Amino acid sequence: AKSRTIGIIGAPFSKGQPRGGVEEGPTVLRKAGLLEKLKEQECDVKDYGDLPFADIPNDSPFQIVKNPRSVGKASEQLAGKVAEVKKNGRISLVLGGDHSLAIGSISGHARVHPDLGVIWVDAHTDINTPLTTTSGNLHGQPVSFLLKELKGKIPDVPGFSWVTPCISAKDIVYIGLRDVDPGEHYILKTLGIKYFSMTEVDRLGIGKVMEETLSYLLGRKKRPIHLSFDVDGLDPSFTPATGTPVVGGLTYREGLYITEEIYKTGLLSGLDIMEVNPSLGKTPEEVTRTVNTAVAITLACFGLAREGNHKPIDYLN
Amino acid sequence: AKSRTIGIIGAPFSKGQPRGGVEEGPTVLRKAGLLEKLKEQECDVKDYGDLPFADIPNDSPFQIVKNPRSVGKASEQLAGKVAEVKKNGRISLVLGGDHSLAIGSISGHARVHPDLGVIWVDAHTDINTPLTTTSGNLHGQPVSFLLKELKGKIPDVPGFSWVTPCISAKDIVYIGLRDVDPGEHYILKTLGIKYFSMTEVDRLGIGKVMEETLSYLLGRKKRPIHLSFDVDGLDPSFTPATGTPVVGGLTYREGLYITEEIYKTGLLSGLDIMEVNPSLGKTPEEVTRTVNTAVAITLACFGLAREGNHKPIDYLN
Amino acid sequence: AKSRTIGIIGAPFSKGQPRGGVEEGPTVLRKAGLLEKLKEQECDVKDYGDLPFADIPNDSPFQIVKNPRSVGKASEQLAGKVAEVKKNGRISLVLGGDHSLAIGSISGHARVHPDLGVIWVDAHTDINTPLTTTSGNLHGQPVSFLLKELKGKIPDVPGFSWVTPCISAKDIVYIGLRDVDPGEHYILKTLGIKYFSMTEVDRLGIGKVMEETLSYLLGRKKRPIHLSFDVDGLDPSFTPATGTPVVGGLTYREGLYITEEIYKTGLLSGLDIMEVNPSLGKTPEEVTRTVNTAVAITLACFGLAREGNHKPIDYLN
Ligand SMILES: O=C(O)C1(CN2C[C@H](CN3CCC(CCS(=O)(=O)c4ccc(F)cc4)CC3)[C@@H](c3cccc(F)c3)C2)CCCC1
Ligand SMILES: O=C(O)C1(CN2C[C@H](CN3CCC(CCS(=O)(=O)c4ccc(F)cc4)CC3)[C@@H](c3cccc(F)c3)C2)CCCC1
Ligand SMILES: O=C(O)C1(CN2C[C@H](CN3CCC(CCS(=O)(=O)c4ccc(F)cc4)CC3)[C@@H](c3cccc(F)c3)C2)CCCC1
Ligand SMILES: [Mn+2]
Ligand SMILES: [Mn+2]
Ligand SMILES: [Mn+2]
Ligand SMILES: [Mn+2]
Ligand SMILES: [Mn+2]
Ligand SMILES: [Mn+2]
Repeated sequence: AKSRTIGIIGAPFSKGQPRGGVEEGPTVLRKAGLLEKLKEQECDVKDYGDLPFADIPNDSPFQIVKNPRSVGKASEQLAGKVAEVKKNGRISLVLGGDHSLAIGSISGHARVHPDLGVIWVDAHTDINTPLTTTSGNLHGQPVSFLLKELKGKIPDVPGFSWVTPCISAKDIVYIGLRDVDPGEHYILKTLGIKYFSMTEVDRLGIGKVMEETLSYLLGRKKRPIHLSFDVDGLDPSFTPATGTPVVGGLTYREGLYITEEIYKTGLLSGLDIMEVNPSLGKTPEEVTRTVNTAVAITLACFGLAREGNHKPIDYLN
Repeated sequence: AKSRTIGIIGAPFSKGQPRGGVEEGPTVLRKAGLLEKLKEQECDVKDYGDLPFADIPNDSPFQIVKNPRSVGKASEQLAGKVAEVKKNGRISLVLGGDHSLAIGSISGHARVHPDLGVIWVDAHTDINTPLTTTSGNLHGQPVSFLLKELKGKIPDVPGFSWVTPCISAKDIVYIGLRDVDPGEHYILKTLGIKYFSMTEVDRLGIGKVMEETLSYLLGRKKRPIHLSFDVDGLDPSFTPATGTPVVGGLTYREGLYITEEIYKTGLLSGLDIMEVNPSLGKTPEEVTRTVNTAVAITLACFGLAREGNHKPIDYLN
Repeated sequence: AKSRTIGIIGAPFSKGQPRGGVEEGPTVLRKAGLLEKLKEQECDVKDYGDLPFADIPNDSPFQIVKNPRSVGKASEQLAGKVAEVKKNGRISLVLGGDHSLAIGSISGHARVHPDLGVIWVDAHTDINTPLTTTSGNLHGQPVSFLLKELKGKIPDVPGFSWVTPCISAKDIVYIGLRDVDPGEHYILKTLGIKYFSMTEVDRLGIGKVMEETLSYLLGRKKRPIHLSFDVDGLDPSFTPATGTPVVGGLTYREGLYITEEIYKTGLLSGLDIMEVNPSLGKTPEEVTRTVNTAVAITLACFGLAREGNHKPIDYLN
């Protein structure tokens, strides 16, 4: 099946944020048995390995924006890799690494399918511009670089001249929001982006959130879907080993519902599994808990259903 | 009152599964004061005691199916006892013991009430046949022995000759499914059984789940309800002292919501409280958490309401 | 804005209940940065300080009712301070303290705004009379002293002659009930008070619960809202440092949802944050979790939103 044909890209990159260890995300996700578990689920899985992100020593800040040439290059190289996987007729599965890699993931995916819709699962909007940012971390800015409506608001940042905005504000849905910067909230409301913060999930229930998200993106016409999943989207009781955890997040069941509903569309075309940082567990079990939840979210993206699964064979004879 | 008139049956049996200690379930539920608490809730309680299960020597497996004669005999004795309690106009309350016992519990109940409707609360379907099973554990096959649609599809297993299928595929509703084998999923779809897996619970909310469940079974006219409750139906954060725990289960709130709604119909006729394993707590608190939850569940089946309860007197006088 | 104009009142009182330490509630809430966080959120914060509760020796019990004179005087003092805060055009914010103080807080609020409607967030109804109580603790009786319908059912208790019932049975909505005494349940049902016990919250979801509460209180016409928040309304996994924790409570997310919806009406006029007991946390982390949750609850009442907030300036300019 097209929805079960995968191209794995490891992107061990941490310089979009300050905490070391997120670069081990591809390693810990593979060691958890992701490839084997995917193959046991009737998936055709090709592993493109981990991208080498050669050191860029001498990468001074652009204003408060840290490591820009390193972040820019990593995303530029990932865009080329994602485009190759997309050309090979596979669902690009990016194992991060920090969320700044979404710049490259979505840009690369958009080169092959320019009509893609984005579902962004995260505690954060990640829509700061290099000028609205207060943390100066590029993993909090990927969405600003990608939006057509923000053209003329993105300054000339070293390492990013290759970027052209590919998604319109109307082609993205956020799910999970609970830690939005003032500057980010201004952008979000002014651009009229469709979002379901934790308030909307509490109000509507995840059932209605998915119904509305999939109608908003696919109601006009069936188009490819890019799911960009930041593990901090789930509550820290499920994915504690992450850089910026925020209280009162999506439950384990809610994360599974999102991905089960996205799978069922048969339109998943690109997936990012980001922000798993195995050096940030408070204990060894918090790390295994984080990686297992990330694996479980991923398997549901490729067909694993809680109601059960069977092959097209007669089990009674 | 009929809905508060009970016959307690201890069923200290474990040989339907490989983990020892589930036979101690009737002991710890009794120790927690289940009987006294029910009597304090205006219930008429008659205790039929704990069934003696004789150790069957040379109980050789049937193909990969472990302990067949032991599981078949325990269910045979339990069917006779449930039928006796049912004949005395009481709600049979089986304290397990592993879920293979539901063969005896439901068969016995159907001998007095053949028009009964089953509600199965569990992470599992337990509908494997001796031929579709992969674990070979009989606590994962009771539904197959009971279904009229699977007559001719169940082999002649030693100890099960007394079994007569007593329920149709249309007479059962599952709630809480999240760990269903491919053969079980195939049976579940091909027979068109009604189920609310964790996916349906997330989509609908337990309110709509219970509305639809009760309308599906009762819509035609009032009929007896058999609730077969496996504590692993609830999330391991509420019932960790169980043999087969599965992540992402029904919350403590949802478990209470199911049972409070069933009580309200006034049609509860048979109840199974299964799979409590006090030797499977990682800490003594995990055992008490499990036992207290299983008691709360049972109390709600017989009238205990979170909004409160009052004796029919004037409290303001 | 008026919905962001606050009058802080500390109420270090514990004699409404038998567990020491709840008088330290205004201290830890202050130490947590409450005032500073409200100011950061564009709030006009005036601190009216901590009320002085003078010791009353030889305060013999009325029948089984403990410390009556102490409770009576504390509420009497609070009523005058809340009435003063209300006349100065500010939302009253009472930092508790045990819930008996609600007598004082609501009576004082009603002196300036008689048409007020109450939303009572708690696991308990706190509607026992001095005659129906079984514990003898006045923190479980505030609602009965405030109700016009129970006028004639409240005996003459030492310290309470100043009390005039200011609310009808129709002007109050309960949210979170799950430990109601038989006497309270009789009161709740006979007076026909509107309530959302955990059962109703499970049935409908917090979204519908809030739509239902507000339509019931504000339907007829716009009126001032008094939110009396007992931290034990939320589950003990979120607010463990409380005197009367009850399992299966409101989630952290439901807590925030209730308060975000109350803020949006723009009609909040009185608030009580009660039963924070920093001496009851099993660990230092259990105290900080209860405190941080209580602080988060308070900020949402004054406009802190999970989708984000921004100032009326152009962030892109
Ligand atoms: O642009 C970005 O970088 C992002 C947006 N961030 C938001 C952050 C503000 N935000 C306030 C609330 C805080 C409390 C969260 S909590 O859930 O109460 C908690 C507390 C302690 C704990 F151990 C665990 C959890 C968490 C931090 C803010 C920032 C962070 C750091 C320097 C700074 F000047 C500005 C910008 C997008 C990409 C990542 C972050
Ligand atoms: O028929 C049966 O026996 C039943 C059905 N199936 C289920 C089981 C497959 N099933 C996958 C998911 C596993 C749980 C994953 S987890 O939730 O992440 C987890 C992990 C570790 C932990 F400590 C706690 C929780 C539990 C195992 C399958 C089986 C079990 C054993 C031998 C075997 F060859 C085949 C049988 C019906 C009655 C009971 C079981
Ligand atoms: O009026 C009042 O004072 C209030 C009403 N209370 C109710 C209390 C009965 N109530 C039953 C359910 C119990 C089980 C709760 S549990 O979640 O299972 C639990 C168990 C153990 C644990 F460590 C923590 C939590 C907790 C106690 C009852 C009482 C308390 C004390 C003497 C007495 F004779 C009668 C009156 C209103 C204001 C506060 C209390
Ligand atoms: Mn994030
Ligand atoms: Mn992110
Ligand atoms: Mn079972
Ligand atoms: Mn089970
Ligand atoms: Mn209270
Ligand atoms: Mn309370």
